[PDB]
Amino acid sequence: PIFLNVLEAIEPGVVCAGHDNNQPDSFAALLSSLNELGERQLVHVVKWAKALPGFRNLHVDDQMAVIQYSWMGLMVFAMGWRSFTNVNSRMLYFAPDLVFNEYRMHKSRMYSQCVRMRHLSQEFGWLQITPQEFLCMKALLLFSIIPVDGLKNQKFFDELRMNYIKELDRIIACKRTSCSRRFYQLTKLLDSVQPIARELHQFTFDLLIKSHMVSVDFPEMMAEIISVQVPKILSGKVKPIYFHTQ
Ligand SMILES: CC[C@]1(O)CC[C@H]2[C@@H]3CCC4=CC(=O)CCC4=C3C=C[C@@]21CC
Repeated sequence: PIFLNVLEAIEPGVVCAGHDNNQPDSFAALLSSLNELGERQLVHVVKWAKALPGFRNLHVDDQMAVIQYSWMGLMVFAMGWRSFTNVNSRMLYFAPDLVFNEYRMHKSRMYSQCVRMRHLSQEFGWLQITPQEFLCMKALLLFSIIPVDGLKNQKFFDELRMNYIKELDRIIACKRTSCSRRFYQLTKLLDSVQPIARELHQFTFDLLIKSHMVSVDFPEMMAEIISVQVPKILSGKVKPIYFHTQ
């Protein structure tokens, strides 16, 4: 299984937020630790993406673009998996040093968004998602959001996305109507990530705009992305690719 061998080999290790778990929880400190973790994760998502099979087939500009547009969804999806494996989805395992209990969901003022993320985490349990299905789904998620008017070289992208869908189907058939109900389940789960990412895009965008006054810090790399790429998505210029009607 050359494909799966590669996916495990390139999977990022643990990433820490650097949070002070000794301080009392507060809005500014929690959101500032999440933003720092987001910057750290982004660095890892780029190295991970660039090591994926066939990634260099994409035009150089298209490579960074798909990474910037899918960053949020990719973070949420992997965070949902970590929460599942580490705490059976009972809390949101953003990092070993930044685990959100219900009190933190509330103090971060991201309660409703955390509910949606924890629900996603529970679905890894309900559907009995295997670590290999998770790896394949997460790679495909990178190729699931594009400009309405297309990429610099859309044909290379369409071929790469087609191959990752086929690999997902393959890992399925290896042990299998059954396959079909399974492919249906996994594609529905992939789609469900998009609305969650859209809520988080709205939330981080609104926070960036008022960040001067709510004392929340945004590292340079993302503030760039949040003010330049995220608005393209929120204004409908860049849209997710759904398997099913929405
Ligand atoms: C105020 C936190 C916030 O801006 C809002 C939503 C946050 C997302 C939520 C999803 C996520 C999952 C992770 O495993 C790492 C960090 C991570 C974020 C960091 C900062 C963000 C996005 C850049």
